[PDB]
Amino acid sequence: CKPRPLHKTCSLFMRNIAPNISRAEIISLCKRYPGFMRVALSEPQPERRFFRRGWVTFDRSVNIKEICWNLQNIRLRECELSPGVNRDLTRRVRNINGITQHKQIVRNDIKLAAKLIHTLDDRTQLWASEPGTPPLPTSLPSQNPILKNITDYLIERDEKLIKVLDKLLLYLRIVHSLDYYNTCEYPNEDEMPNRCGIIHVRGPMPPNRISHGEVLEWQKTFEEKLTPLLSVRESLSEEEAQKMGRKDPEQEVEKFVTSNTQELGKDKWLCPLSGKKFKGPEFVRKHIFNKHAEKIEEVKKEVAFFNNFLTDAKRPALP
Amino acid sequence: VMKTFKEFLLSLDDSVDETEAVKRYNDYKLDFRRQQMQDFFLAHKDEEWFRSKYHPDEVGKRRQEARGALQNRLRVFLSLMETGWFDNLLLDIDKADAIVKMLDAAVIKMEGGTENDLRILE
Repeated sequence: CKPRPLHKTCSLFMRNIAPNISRAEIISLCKRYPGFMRVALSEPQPERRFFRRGWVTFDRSVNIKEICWNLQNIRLRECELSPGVNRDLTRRVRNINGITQHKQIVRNDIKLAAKLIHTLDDRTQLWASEPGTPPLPTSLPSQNPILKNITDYLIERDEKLIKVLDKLLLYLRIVHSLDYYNTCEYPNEDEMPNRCGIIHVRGPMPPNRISHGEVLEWQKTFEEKLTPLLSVRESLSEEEAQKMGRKDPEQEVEKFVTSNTQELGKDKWLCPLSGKKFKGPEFVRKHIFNKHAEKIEEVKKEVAFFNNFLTDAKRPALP
Repeated sequence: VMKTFKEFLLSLDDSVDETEAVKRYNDYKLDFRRQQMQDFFLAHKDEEWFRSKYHPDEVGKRRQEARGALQNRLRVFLSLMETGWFDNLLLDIDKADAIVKMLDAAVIKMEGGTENDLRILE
């Protein structure tokens, strides 16, 4: 059989994608061009009217210049895309300060990398034991085989110590898209053209003698940059939630039922949902919960949709 | 546009207290940012990015999509371990070409790449 270049992909880039334009609309537009793969969209930017930047990626065997020119001046909902041919990644393997290879920092970086994997595996539930069946309390997750016997190496330049560190960082970078040595995450990598693009690496051996003051300075600077990557989604206080006006679930359900139980005349009640006439106030109440059981729970979702927005501390808002 | 500290105090020119000036202004701040928050929700209600970030059904999908795609990258990593792509691989500039070959071998496997598909990297 013929072996394919799956690692290689040429791609477009889009500047202006309005927030009203759905992902499905951009996929539907780019599907008619053969050799289409996938569309990625950036986190919207509030300063630029919440417009998004896009990346349409293709199989390498395709005229990307023709696709760009053909797509040029096509406007989803009267909004110009303005596509361009996205460049290839050139400087793939970047580097940082050489001090990182020193044996005291290596021990410190194993501690931190192991702590990162422990956190990220638990948050994502990545090693779920039998994910189809429900989770019992006596069930445990499967162990990460990298994390087995790590603190043996910590306690009692070394090559065998670095091999343990590299398997931690290679895991972090390939699985969770965490570039360790740069102290940054590439969160939306799996949709972008370059699935696993940039990696950072330990530099060359320093020329001069490595000072112990400079060793402690690096380890201080490194951990201060890593702690932002372990950020919890900050929920506001329950006073602040009630002050800003968090909606109650069953109150809106009660407001929905009373609004859809209107009195036409004496002993004559009607609901706009079905349009069946009843002869009582709580006759229409029992009608809605039985017949329109899916509708009342759809209101509960719209309440949680408003509450989850309120709950977030750093909400999207106008600058 | 929001009112400054002076502009709000101009409205209540009658019983101008020292302590109660900051009380009614901070009550105005909370009720102003209440309506501004509410106006944002109604404006960006039906948009997909906002739906995706906060709506119960849509947030349930993206957790399921991401966790599925994240498992694909794990099975790639574990395949690279057992096949033997991390054997003689150190994270140094001296082995920069070896890292690029590995990352391409990873991305091949991510795209449903077979052991035959890896032969082109030689």
